[PDB]
Amino acid sequence: LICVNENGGCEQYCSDHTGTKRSCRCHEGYSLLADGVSCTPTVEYPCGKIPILEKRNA
Amino acid sequence: IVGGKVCPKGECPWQVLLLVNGAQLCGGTLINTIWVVSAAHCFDKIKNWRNLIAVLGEHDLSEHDGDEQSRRVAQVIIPSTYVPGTTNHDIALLRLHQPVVLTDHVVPLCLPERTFSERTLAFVRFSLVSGWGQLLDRGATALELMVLNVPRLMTQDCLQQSRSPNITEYMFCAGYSDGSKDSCKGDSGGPHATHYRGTWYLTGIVSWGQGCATVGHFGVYTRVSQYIEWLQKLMRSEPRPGVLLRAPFP
Ligand SMILES: Oc1c(-c2cc3cnccc3[nH]2)cnn1-c1ccccc1
Ligand SMILES: [Ca+2]
Ligand SMILES: [Cl-]
Ligand SMILES: [Cl-]
Repeated sequence: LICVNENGGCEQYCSDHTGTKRSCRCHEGYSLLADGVSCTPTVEYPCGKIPILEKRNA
Repeated sequence: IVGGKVCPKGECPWQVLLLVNGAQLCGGTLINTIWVVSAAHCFDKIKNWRNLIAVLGEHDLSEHDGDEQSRRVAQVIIPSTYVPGTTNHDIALLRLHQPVVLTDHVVPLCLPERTFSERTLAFVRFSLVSGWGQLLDRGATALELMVLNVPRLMTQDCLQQSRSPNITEYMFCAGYSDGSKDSCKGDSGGPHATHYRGTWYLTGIVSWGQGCATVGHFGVYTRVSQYIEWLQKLMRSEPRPGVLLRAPFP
């Protein structure tokens, strides 16, 4: 997998590494899941999420 | 904002209102608890830097509902490459005197990594632009926060479809050429926000140019991706005396 294509399968940020290697990363206030691609909030008010809407569907 | 709709209260929680002596100046975008991104040109005419206020959690300007948070602006940082009264490098980073408190009504927009922004976000067609700007060319400003979905154009296409300052690598075009829908005076500095896989990111800043919702023309936005590294470095730096700071770019 490569970052330029389909975001390397990452939900958020992506880094290419030496080889057929890729690492996904997450913004502050998020953590990476064991799938190695998904990001989950770690705080109450993570960036780029709309509380009244997140609640609306919770 | 021309041809938009009211942003339901709390659905644009990163939106900032900038005031000078209590008067509407510009918009901005909250990117963390003490940092706001706006447009350089907003500060072209500022005489007394100490009269600058940022308001978070604002919605309806006619009332006070208790969700609003006002802060003094401690620093206004502008790139060295910005020339007053022009369009290129139209970006400013503002340091608040005290952090805002995150709430259901006050939340930062994510400042993306450059690579992500360039490789992925830049290809998301539609994005949201917001503000309390003019509702019409030569019209009154909005009392309630407005929002508009605009499509992004490749610069080549922008130029082709247009019928003026250049469109540089530090800009992009978005909107409509039919004079129905645009950002407008009073909106400058505000966010152009892009959704990807359940999260919103800062991709542009409402800049300026020739008329608002002028037939044959598109809106011009500062291309935030060009500035990520510049912004990040500044956010890691200590404040300096005196509000205005010109910082080398790149
Ligand atoms: O921001 C503006 C505009 C403006 C026009 C326009 C068109 N389309 C989109 C955005 C736009 N902004 C005009 N004057 N100022 C201004 C100048 C000095 C300080 C604060 C504001
Ligand atoms: Ca209010
Ligand atoms: Cl420093
Ligand atoms: Cl000063």
